[PDB]
Amino acid sequence: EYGYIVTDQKPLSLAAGVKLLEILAEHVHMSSGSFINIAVVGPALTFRIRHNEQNLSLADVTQQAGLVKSELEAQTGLQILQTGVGQ
Amino acid sequence: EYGYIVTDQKPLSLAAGVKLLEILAEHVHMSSGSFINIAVVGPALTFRIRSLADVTQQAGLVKSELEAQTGLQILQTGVGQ
Ligand SMILES: [Ca+2]
Repeated sequence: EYGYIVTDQKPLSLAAGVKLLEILAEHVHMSSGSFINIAVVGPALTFRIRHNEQNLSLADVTQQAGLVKSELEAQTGLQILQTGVGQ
Repeated sequence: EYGYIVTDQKPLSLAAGVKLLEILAEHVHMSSGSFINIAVVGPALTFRIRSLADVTQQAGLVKSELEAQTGLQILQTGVGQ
């Protein structure tokens, strides 16, 4: 399974993708280094989550991504169209 | 915002989409009639609730039961805007 954030930017740049991860990491009080298996695919950012001191799960962080979508958008200029978990 | 489940079905039948919701409702302990704004579009089921995060998390928790009971594969579960 992987977490994902779909944007309105196709192709999404890898640098922009990891800016989203930085903002998300700040919000959930995790190091952004705990986002692993990262790739951008089309308009989407995909990732997994490493064992972390917060015991944050993939489900936790993607839910939070949806919750703080406005902040992600405000700081990057992207629109966040979908957040979720895939296989 | 809306919830969605992307399946491997091309396209997903309305009957199968609602069967997913029926099973999901039982797991979250609400009436399936509380799922509203329902549509199937391509391989995806979309819906709202009369939280979305709660139900999509639940859909991950019981993904194997959803797949086994409906005969399809769940490729993505999430919330859209
Ligand atoms: Ca902190």
